[PDB]
Amino acid sequence: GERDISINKIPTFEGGTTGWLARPDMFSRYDFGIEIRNRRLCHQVLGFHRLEALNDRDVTDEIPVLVNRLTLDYDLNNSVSTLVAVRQVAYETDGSPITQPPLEFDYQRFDTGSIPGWQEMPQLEAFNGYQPYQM
Amino acid sequence: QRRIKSVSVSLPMLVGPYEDVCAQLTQTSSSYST
Repeated sequence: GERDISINKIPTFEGGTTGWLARPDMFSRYDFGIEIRNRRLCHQVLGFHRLEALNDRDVTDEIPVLVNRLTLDYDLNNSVSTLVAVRQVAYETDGSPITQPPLEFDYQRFDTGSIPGWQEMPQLEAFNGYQPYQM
Repeated sequence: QRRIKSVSVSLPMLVGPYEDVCAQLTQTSSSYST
């Protein structure tokens, strides 16, 4: 999430002043008797070819061009995040993005809106409350 | 020889929370002239 996630710009090879972003849902692990804390997620991955080296035509200022940008596009919630989508992208000599049609995801997910009303339990209906339950 | 000292009963049942099941037992007669 460091470089400008807008598609209407070729990413810079360097990142800019953003740094990598935060997240709504940082987790931590202790599976070793020691902490891990997990603050980051991707947004984009970029492929670079050192053109004038590969051409073997120049040696100063070897800026590789971006051949293509992967987009890694996420759904966010305060406890979880996951990909909504991904795309192949590449950039024209005029700087326009050109894009593949995305691949898109969805996941069965928690909710608080839809909850059903309560139901009686004939099968058990009295067999609890101190001694009458055991299980 | 054998003589009865005491008795108790148990019923595999379901009962309402505050349901006081009502029943009773009685002895008609006994051997050995007790």
